[PDB]
Amino acid sequence: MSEAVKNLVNNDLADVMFNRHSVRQFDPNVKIGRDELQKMIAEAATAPSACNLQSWHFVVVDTPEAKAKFKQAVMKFNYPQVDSASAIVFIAGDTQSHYVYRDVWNKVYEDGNITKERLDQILGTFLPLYENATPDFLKFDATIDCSVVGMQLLLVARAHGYDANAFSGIDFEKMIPTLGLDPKRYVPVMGIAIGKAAQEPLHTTRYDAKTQTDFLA
Amino acid sequence: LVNNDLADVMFNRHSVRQFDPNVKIGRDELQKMIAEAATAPSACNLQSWHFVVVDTPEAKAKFKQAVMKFNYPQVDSASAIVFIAGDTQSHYVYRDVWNKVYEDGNITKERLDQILGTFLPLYENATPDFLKFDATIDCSVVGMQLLLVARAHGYDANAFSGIDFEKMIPTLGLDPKRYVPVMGIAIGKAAQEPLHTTRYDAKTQTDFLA
Ligand SMILES: Cc1cc2nc3c(=O)[nH]c(=O)nc-3n(C[C@H](O)[C@H](O)[C@H](O)COP(=O)(O)O)c2cc1C
Ligand SMILES: Cc1cc2nc3c(=O)[nH]c(=O)nc-3n(C[C@H](O)[C@H](O)[C@H](O)COP(=O)(O)O)c2cc1C
Ligand SMILES: CCCCCCCCC(=O)CCCCCCCCC(=O)O
Ligand SMILES: CCCCCCCCC(=O)CCCCCCCCC(=O)O
Ligand SMILES: [Cl-]
Ligand SMILES: [Cl-]
Ligand SMILES: [Cl-]
Ligand SMILES: [Cl-]
Ligand SMILES: [Cl-]
Repeated sequence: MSEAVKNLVNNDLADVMFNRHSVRQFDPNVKIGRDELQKMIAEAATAPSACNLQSWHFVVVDTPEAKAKFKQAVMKFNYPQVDSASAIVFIAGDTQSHYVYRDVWNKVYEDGNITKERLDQILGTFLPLYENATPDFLKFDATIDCSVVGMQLLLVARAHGYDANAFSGIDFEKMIPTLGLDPKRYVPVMGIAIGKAAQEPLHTTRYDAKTQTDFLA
Repeated sequence: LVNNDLADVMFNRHSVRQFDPNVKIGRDELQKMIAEAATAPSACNLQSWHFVVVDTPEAKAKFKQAVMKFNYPQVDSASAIVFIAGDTQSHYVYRDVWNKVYEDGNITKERLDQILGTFLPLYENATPDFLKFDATIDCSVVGMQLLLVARAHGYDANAFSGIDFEKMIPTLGLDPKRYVPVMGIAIGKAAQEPLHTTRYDAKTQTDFLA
């Protein structure tokens, strides 16, 4: 069908966004390949981010063993989503994303896409704020980036014909180590559970019973 | 919707900072765009966002007192700016709103009790910082949807947080014990190439004297 290859099988914006609902029970018989998961994550990461630092990090949970480990830091209220989802994409904030600030915006200049003067405005203005920032503010900054990419991922999920639930009902003191992520670096934000919505039970047919009946003579 | 192509809207979205200052957006349409954006999810459906629409020279002058000067091109040229602040008292109606979902027949009493017993204590016993974090997340997802809604409507937009975080909420006239500032959404039509005007054929305006 046409709207793929825009690679979006539901490319109707109004339907995708305005008929979006949190789905918490998915069809456990449908699995999403990791290649399509990577595709959806890349599509979501077209999202904006402060100073284009893209301060998000994704951890994909899609095996029974990964789920059992993941659930250690997830509130039991949210076990239905985790158990039934094809995959959970957990989003953590990168509070060291500004370490590459100067190099990154220099690359834009070296590519001839901004003037030297423009580059100097960008470096002069925002880099010192990142460099002198408190932990709380870096966490705040990273949390915003993670939320806008999470929002896009919820839409991307539907554009691929799936559905999804965003959730932050987690153990915030345990999630980062549970994911094996650098606690110095990463802050937990939200999980995105993804899969096919749980459907209505199949209504089966019957042969006409006259076919399976004899009257004895 | 002018542009209902999701791939185009989302994947061809760019931050636009220089808008056409002759183009204005009616407050009626601004309201419709905000409503469309607030279809966004929010934790416990508390919808902990608050919008302050800035669209007059007087309002812009007030607003800029808490905006970094780097972001003046956006604020000055935009048709409107929608600033999004987080409501850290959003959980005050927690019990009431989720009771209502129960009374209207859409959750079981057992389900309501699970919901109330699990998350309501977390909000009521939350640190200021946790309520701030919670409302920031809500504010950011509706902010992301508003960026997309602007393009669906044929406009363009820029999200920005280069502001004075201490001055902004009182600059908006909001209660700083209740509201936390998150980001602005400048909305407008992107600047377009200058008009290439025509000329009369100059022979029409020329005489050769006899
Ligand atoms: C930050 C955030 C955290 C959320 N956490 C949970 C969660 O822990 N468990 C859950 O079942 N739903 C969670 N949700 C889903 C919301 O309850 C849901 O978005 C809201 O009730 C509105 O319903 P809708 O998404 O279907 O429009 C979360 C949503 C957001 C934005
Ligand atoms: C949280 C946040 C704050 C931002 N603040 C500003 C800002 O203060 N000034 C500005 O010009 N752009 C701001 N931006 C826009 C980013 O610089 C832009 O998203 C990024 O460079 C990626 O470019 P794109 O939006 O064109 O995809 C902000 C974006 C985000 C997500
Ligand atoms: C410590 C962080 C404080 C708030 C940060 C807000 C983000 C600031 C930005 O994203 C502005 C980055 C500059 C964008 C690049 C300029 C565009 C180039 C051009 O249009 O000529
Ligand atoms: C860990 C501390 C913060 C957690 C807050 C996360 C928000 C929690 C939620 O949004 C869940 C609210 C209840 C939703 C219930 C929806 C109806 C359930 C059903 O379909 O039966
Ligand atoms: Cl098609
Ligand atoms: Cl695949
Ligand atoms: Cl628990
Ligand atoms: Cl410098
Ligand atoms: Cl300044």
